[PDB]
Amino acid sequence: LISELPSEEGRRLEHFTKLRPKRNKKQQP
Amino acid sequence: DQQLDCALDLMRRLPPQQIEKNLSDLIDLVPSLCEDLLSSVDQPLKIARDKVVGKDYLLCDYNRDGDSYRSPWSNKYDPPLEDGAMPSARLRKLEVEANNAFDQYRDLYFEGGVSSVYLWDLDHGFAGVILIKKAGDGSKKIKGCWDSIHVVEVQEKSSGRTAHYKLTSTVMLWLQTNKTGSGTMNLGGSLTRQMEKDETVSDSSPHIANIGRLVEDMENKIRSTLNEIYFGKTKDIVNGLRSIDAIPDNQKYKQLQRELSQVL
Amino acid sequence: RVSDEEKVRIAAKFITHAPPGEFNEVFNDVRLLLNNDNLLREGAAHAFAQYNMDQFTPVKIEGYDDQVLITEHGDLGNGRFLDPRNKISFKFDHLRKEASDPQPEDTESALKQWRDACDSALRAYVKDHYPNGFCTVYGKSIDGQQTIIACIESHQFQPKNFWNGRWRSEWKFTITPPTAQVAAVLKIQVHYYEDGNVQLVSHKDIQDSVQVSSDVQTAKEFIKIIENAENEYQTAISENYQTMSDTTFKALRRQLPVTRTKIDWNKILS
Repeated sequence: LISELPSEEGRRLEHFTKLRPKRNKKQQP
Repeated sequence: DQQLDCALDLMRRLPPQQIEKNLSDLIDLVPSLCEDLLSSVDQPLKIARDKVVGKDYLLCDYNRDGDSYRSPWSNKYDPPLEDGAMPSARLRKLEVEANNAFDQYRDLYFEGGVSSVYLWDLDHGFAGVILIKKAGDGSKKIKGCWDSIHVVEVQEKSSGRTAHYKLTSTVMLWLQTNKTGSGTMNLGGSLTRQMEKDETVSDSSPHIANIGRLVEDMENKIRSTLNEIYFGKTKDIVNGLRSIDAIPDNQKYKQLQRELSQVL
Repeated sequence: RVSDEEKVRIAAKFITHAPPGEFNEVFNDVRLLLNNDNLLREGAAHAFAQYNMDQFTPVKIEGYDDQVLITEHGDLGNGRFLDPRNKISFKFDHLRKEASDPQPEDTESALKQWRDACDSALRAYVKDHYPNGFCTVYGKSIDGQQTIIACIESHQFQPKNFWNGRWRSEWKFTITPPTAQVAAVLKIQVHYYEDGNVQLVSHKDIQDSVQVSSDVQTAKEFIKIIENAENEYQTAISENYQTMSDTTFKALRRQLPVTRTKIDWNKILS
């Protein structure tokens, strides 16, 4: 009560879409 | 920013067949992450219709402002918008060219479908998104779809004549049938890759040419790995779950060899 | 700006949909995002259990070989599940996949004999066709009718290689001599996620009727029906993979343009 469960993938999964160019909107969604 | 990493990790695990509905929920679950998720989670591309020039265009986050989208054909927002993010008249001209260029590219490799290219201004250079959607025919028994999302970054050096290109490409591939033999079968999802290159910027080899070659290479290289993963790997996995021919005492026994070995 | 009762519903939905052998990873993601271990433990307790019964999770019980499946057909309330082969009850923690408290249990000897002859012949079939297969056969009454439920599970987990896969069969035989009604569902799921997210989801419903005899003689015939139905399914899958590959994929994007060569970009630009 409770727990933080054990994954065994070793490496974090890396997200390539983070390092893409950002673009400034004139209003938010 | 550890929050975002979780959301993106989740999105790589939840079934891509429900990408759109899941993202909708994920944002509701963590509304602060919205702006970020919307720009970093890829979704199956939708087609809208520019009523002014009578042509279709593709929709992603990079041509959205608020709840409106910018048509690359008429350079206007729909539904109409007060003050929407536009490209500088210099860039718009390059955009309109990049659209014509990639339109041909599309025809050359896809023999149909829709393409759209959106450029926007950065700090020491600019960025672009190249979108291509092609659907397979309802003549054959299997529904199919291909979504291309190429996001390029251009960092111009102070000289001109040389620039650095960052390319992040995602292809989403969707296949599906209700052939009574196999009930329903949906094989879908996407792969992403990165290229990073410096190249000469001349008159005989401008920006669009440089971006194009990069895209072409990546798309050819992905088309390959797609075929190999979709119809090679995932199938082999299936075949490793169950065997039609009764399992031969050799693998049964090679398997005991290794099972016993794994003693804590 | 969405109600806390809704937020947990979404969190629960996400957990139930975790790809095979990636429950933990999805759970951790969901937890950190919801940010409310109090909401989680209440409105999502239902989800943890549902997922395991849904996925036919195999579990080792101490001192017993071999494993038993967590299905809805072994659910006894409490937090206890039935192992019809060993005729024992046991406790289960849905979060940490732990089987504690082996407890001798009494089976309704109404079907016991039919069940054993199936459980027996299916064991042999599973052994023959599922490299890492487990199965559990139940015998229980549904609407006054004697039913035999055969469940098969097979998985291959390779998180280090960013792919996981699982097969699940559920065969129901409602037995009303001299006939039996066959009803089945066959499920496949494969997840590949090295530099992407690609998944195969497939299921097939199967429905059939057969004439019965002695328990041993028709247990053997049941297995033959299972074998035939599943082979056809796996074949159909492989055949569809073929078609997808060399027909509909080829029709989406060409490998090179009709000029059999890469694009001349100068021509494109003028």
